[PDB]
Amino acid sequence: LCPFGEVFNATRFASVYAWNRKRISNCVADYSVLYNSASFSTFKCYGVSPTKLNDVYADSFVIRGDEVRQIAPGQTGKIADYNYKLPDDFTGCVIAWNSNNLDSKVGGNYNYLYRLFRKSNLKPFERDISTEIYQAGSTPCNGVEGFNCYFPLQSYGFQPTNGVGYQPYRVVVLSF
Amino acid sequence: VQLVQSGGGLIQPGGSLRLSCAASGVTVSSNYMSWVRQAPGRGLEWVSLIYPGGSTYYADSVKGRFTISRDNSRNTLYLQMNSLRAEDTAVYYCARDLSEKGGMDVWGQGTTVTVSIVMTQSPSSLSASVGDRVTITCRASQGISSYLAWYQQKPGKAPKLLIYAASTLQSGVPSRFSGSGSGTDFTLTISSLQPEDFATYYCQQLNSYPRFGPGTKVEI
Repeated sequence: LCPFGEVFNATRFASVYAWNRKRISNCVADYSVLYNSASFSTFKCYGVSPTKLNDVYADSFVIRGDEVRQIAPGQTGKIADYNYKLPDDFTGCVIAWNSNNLDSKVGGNYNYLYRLFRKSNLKPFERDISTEIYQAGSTPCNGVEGFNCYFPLQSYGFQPTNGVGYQPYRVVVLSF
Repeated sequence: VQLVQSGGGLIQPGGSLRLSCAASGVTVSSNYMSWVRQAPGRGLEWVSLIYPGGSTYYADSVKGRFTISRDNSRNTLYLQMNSLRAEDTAVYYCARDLSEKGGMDVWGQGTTVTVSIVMTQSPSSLSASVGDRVTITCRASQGISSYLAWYQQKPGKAPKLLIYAASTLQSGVPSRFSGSGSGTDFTLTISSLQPEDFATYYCQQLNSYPRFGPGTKVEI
C-alpha cells in the first residue's frame, strides 16, 4: 500500500533547488489516485501509457505557473537548467496542480526558492543545494556577498494577487 | 475500463494545446467520443462529438478553433485547441457517448486548462437535511419524449451518470435515485439523502448534441 498519498498530500512541499525524492519500494499501489482526482491542472506521461500502468521515484517541489511546462523531456529554462532537470527520454509522469491557496500569502511568501545563478546546466535528475556565492565578475568573492558576488538562490515571492502564471504550483514527478 | 486523459497546463491567449484521453475498456474508433468542459462558475458545456464513422461536430463557440480526432493505433481521443482565449478556461473531460441508449456513462478525470432547444432546471440551489427526500425538476422547451439523462458532479470530481432515458437507472447507482417524466417536464427524486448525495445535478438531452441544463446544487 504504497504511500503515494504521502507525497501528494504532504502538508509541505519543498523547494526546487532542494527537491525531495522519496523512494518507494516494497509495495504495490495503483496509480488510481492520479487519474481519479480530476483536480490536477496537468498530467503528462512520457515513455508509457497512463492506462497501462497497473498491469520508482516520487519527486515533489513547488514552482510557479508558466514553468511547469519546463518539468518535461526536452524543455529548458531557469528550472530545467539549474533546479530540476528531467531527461529527454523520460519514462514517467508529470503531475502538477495550482497551490495558490496554500503556498501564497498576503505581502508575499518568500519561503520557496529557486536557483537563479549556476554556471552550467544540471544533468538529468541532478541536484544542487549549494549556497556558495556565485562569482559574476572578474574579482574573487572570497565567499562574501556584494557586487558581482551573489547568493545564487532567489525567492519566489508567491502572493495570492499574482497572475496565474506567477502563482505557486505543486509538482510531483514519478519516474519509472 | 477507464479513460485516463493527459496534458493541460497554462497558456497565454492565442496559443495552442492538444489534450489527449487514453481508454482501456472501450474502443475509441467504435464509440461516440465527446468532450465536455465546465467553465469556472458555469455548468457543464458540450464541446465536440466524434461519431464512430468519423463525423465531427462542435459547439458554436469553438468551431474553427478546435479539432477533435483519434488515433486507432494507440486507442486515444484527442482535442486539438488553437486560437484559445480566456473563455476556453475550464475543466475538460472526455466522455463516452452511448447517446439515447445510455448517456455519457464513462468519463475521464478532469484536465484544467487555464488561459490568461433550451434545457431548464429548477431549483437552482437547495438545502436539505440528511435523510430528506429531494425532488429536482428539469424542463424542455420542445418535446423530447423521454430522451433525457441525469448526472451528479461533486465539487472537483468528474460527472457521473444517474438516470438515462428519463427513467432507466444506470447500473451501479443507489436505488434512492429515481426519475420520471415525458414530454417537456422531468424530475429526479432522491428518496433519502445520504451524505454522499451532496452535489450538483444536471439534465442533458440525449437526441441532439449533448445539451446540459443549468444545474441544481444540493448542500446543507
